[PDB]
Amino acid sequence: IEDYGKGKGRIEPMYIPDNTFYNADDFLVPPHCKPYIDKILLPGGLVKDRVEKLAYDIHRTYFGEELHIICILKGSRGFFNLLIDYLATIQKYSGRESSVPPFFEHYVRLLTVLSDDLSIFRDKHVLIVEDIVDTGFTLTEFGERLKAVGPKSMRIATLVEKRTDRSNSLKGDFVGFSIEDVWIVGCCYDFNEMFRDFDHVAVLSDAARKKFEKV
Amino acid sequence: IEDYGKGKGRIEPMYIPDNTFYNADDFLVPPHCKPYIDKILLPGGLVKDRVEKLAYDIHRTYFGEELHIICILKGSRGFFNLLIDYLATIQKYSGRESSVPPFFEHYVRLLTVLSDDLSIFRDKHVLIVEDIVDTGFTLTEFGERLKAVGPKSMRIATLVEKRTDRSNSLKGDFVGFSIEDVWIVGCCYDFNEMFRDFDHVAVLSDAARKKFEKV
Amino acid sequence: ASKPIEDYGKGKGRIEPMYIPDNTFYNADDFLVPPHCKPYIDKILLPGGLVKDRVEKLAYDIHRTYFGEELHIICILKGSRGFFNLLIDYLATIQKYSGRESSVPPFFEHYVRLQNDNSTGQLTVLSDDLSIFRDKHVLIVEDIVDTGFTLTEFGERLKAVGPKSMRIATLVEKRTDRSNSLKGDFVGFSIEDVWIVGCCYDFNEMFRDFDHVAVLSDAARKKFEKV
Amino acid sequence: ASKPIEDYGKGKGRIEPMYIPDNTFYNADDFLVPPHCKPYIDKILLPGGLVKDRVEKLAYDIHRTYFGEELHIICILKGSRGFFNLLIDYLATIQKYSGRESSVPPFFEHYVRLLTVLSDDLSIFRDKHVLIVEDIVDTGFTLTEFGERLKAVGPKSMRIATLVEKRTDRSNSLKGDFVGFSIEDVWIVGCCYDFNEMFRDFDHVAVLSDAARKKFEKV
Ligand SMILES: [Mg+2]
Ligand SMILES: [Mg+2]
Ligand SMILES: [Mg+2]
Ligand SMILES: [Mg+2]
Repeated sequence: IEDYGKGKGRIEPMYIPDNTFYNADDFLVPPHCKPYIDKILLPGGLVKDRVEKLAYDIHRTYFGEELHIICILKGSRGFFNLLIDYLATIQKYSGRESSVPPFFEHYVRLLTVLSDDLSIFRDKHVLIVEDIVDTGFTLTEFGERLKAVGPKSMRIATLVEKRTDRSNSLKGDFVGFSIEDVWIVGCCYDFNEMFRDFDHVAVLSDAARKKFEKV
Repeated sequence: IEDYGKGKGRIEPMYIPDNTFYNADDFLVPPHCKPYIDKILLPGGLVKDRVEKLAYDIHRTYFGEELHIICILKGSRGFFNLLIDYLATIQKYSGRESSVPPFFEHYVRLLTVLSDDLSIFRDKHVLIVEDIVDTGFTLTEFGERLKAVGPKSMRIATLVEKRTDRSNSLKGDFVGFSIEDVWIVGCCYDFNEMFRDFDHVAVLSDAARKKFEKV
Repeated sequence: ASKPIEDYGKGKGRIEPMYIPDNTFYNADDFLVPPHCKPYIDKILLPGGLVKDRVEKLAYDIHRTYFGEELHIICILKGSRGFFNLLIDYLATIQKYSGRESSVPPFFEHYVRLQNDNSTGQLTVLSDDLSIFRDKHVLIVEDIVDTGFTLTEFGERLKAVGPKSMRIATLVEKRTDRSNSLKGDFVGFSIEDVWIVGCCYDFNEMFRDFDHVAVLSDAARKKFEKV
Repeated sequence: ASKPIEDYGKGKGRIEPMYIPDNTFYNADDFLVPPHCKPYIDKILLPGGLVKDRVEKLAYDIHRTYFGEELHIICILKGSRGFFNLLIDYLATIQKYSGRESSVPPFFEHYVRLLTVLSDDLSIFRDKHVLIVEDIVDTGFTLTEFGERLKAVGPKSMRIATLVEKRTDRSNSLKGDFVGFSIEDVWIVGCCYDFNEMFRDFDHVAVLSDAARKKFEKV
């Protein structure tokens, strides 16, 4: 447990090079975000393929063992959801017997994290999932409380990871992608509560930003 | 608006005749649910079929106006999740333009509802979502809390509604199926956080029952 | 001489399919039906999601029986399309998640082709050099077996090449008058003798793209027969 | 007869495909590769996902330009299966959710075998809107020869859809009307592209490696 937020021996996320993108012209963008998204960074399909592997990583990892996954509610809604879909199916086609469910959901809200009694995790596998840890002070503060109950393990799954130079530098043990620190909307990422329903993790327009700033 | 929980406009739910099931055995049931299930009320594929249908109906009812769907947390993941998927997709292939997102998502846990600072829905169109609605000591209570902010619309969308001998029991506006008063697990349907990940909705067993505690 | 391929279209040792009781039907108004079919579809036999859930299981069975060895599946063109498609998708996916070792792919696809009011039931299955099925496990996928003529005929034709085992998978079997008929090895539903359409079932090239297996209505028969 | 029928193979007034710069690949590693393909796939060109996403946009495109008018889609055997099938799936759906009624199915499928195309009577097509489907137009023969045949029956139009399009030197060829990607001249396999009937079932479009090549025929 001392290793947390460090990614001790993770498999490195897929590297997405600086200034690399796709034209939205090339996809079916829904009319409403239509005029706001100029560049796609992660296509919805790429995300799903990558996430499929992630699940597999995780499945082979806690196989034959109770896994307690936690959704930091709001933003983790897409990934976590993809994730649970894949584990479920994976274990179903597995053919390796296991008399336990692929995982156990749990929900929490936020900035500090807000949860019920954590006594439930004493001596258990704890997988906390997020869309991204842009700070991890909140992850560190919650991780603290998590420690006290003596859970069996505690890891972090994160969709994205920004190579920045401004933070508290916490890292997941299961990362989908490693990206240019740029602004991203879509795929549950949002501006001002906007773009969550777009399928592609897009780069935020100077235009999206205006309209979605004020008038 | 005075019609909440009343089911006034409502198109009638897919009606499932009494004592009608399918054997689990001719389905692919993940090893950790094998000893447990025997009869299947609803194949997840039948339920994705119905829900696609409700999505449409809903899409048809709020086209071009903002929609705020509140997900009563924990028990409504399945349904809620399957719903925005469609909602959004339908919006995309409609080619009939709208400057508005398919929906705005919101989460409320908690047998009272553990709120949020719901003033925001001051004239919005709100659809509350539930997996099933057996009673009303909450659905009716939160409905009143809402009512006070003069939201522009109030409707409930429920996956299931058991045919019952009760009264003043809420009715949905967008209802999935009408099933008899039976004990069902799976497809998010619970039993001590049990059978959630199972695809379909199963009638449970004394068996499934027995095993599930500390005895 | 090649070894003789034992039972074939017997149905020897198979697992019986989902049994669908007579007069069991869902109502079209309860699902989303597209406009081109709307006016003609009232009763639904098998809701397309139901048949996915069902073929998921068939594929599981198919996997367990040929896993680890080459499996060559033949798609009888036009009809067997949807069913076949659903099947290789599951097939390869299961293969992919099994985390259970194999140096051979899920399958190798193959395609072939082929009475009514005045003619003859001599739909003769046509294909290339069959010689490629020698010592191979072959699986013939049909959307339904209705005369067994064409499959008995092809059957003979394939037995001459000495394939290693030769089975048949069909989406539905109709409960109807007969004996002296081919029975599939892997089959999804047992249904009563009613005229179906949709989900790749057709009425004079119609309905294939409808997503559920429905019953043919008098209006469909009318609107779409020979004028 | 506006927006002709003599432009076939020209790809005139098309919408240029998605452009995939040279030397752009993903690591196989970052994907879940099936055991049987594991040692042969080192690099990925087009992740099966990116493919569905492109095809979704092709499906819409094809929809808009044929709405309410019968479309006949000819799939070219073995090779164009995956792509063909992603197409008609999206087509069916997009029409199901359109709210713009057509009184006609979203398509009529037909299949052809193979290099000459192996058709049956093409009479079925007189007056028809015909869309032809390929994983790729390798060279011009097959199509041109076939287009000649088709044109003999006078379709209402004949267009080509192709998934991939290669940047090549030999250009005196067919250009597609609806094409997925523009790629580098590299040897690919997966997502219905095979190497001697190998890797059709793989999910992604991979580059043909030497091991797999060295291993799948001439030893
Ligand atoms: Mg977060
Ligand atoms: Mg609930
Ligand atoms: Mg047939
Ligand atoms: Mg081809």
